[PDB]
Formats: sequence, C-alpha cells, structure tokens
Amino acid sequence: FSAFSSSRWEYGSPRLERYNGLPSMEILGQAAPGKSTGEAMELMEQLASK
Amino acid sequence: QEDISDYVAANMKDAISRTSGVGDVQLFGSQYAMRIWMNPNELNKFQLTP
Repeated sequence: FSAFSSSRWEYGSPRLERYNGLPSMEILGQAAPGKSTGEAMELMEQLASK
Repeated sequence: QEDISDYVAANMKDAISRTSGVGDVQLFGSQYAMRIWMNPNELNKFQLTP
C-alpha cells in the first residue's frame, strides 16, 4: 500500500445528524428552576437569532 | 434560470413537498448536475471513448 498511498490523521464526525433533510445538531436543555418552558424557549430563540 | 432552478430544487422543493397538505410538487426547472459535455474530436485526438 505504501507504493500508491499516503497516510494522514484528520478529524471527523463519528455521528452525523440531520433534521428535515438538512444537517442539524440537537441541543437538550432545561429551564432554570422557578421558570416556565415558554420563557426558556423564548430566550433560546432570541440567542439563536444572533 | 439554471441557477434559480438549482436553488429552488436544493433548498426549497424538498421542504415544501414535505409540508402538511402538499401532494405532488413539480419543479419548473432542474437541480444542478455535474455536466461533462464531451467533444468527439478531442476524444478521437486521444483515441478515447465515452
């Protein structure tokens, strides 16, 4: 193999995710205690907007 | 036209066809393909065949 090959070490994803046919990454979270899921989701949307 | 058709096919058609209540979605165009436009004279020059 050394006659017709070269060797390298690179980086790659061991698990690729897709959502609705597009590449995606899933994030799980919890609203801080004393807060509702709606406000936590709203803050997450506001952060993702940036 | 081919650039717009490719964008619609690769970024919009799949999501729209998967939308609720959508049946058949027909693209007024075509997605990009890697086109190899062969020249018979050049293929002859090197004694090549498709």
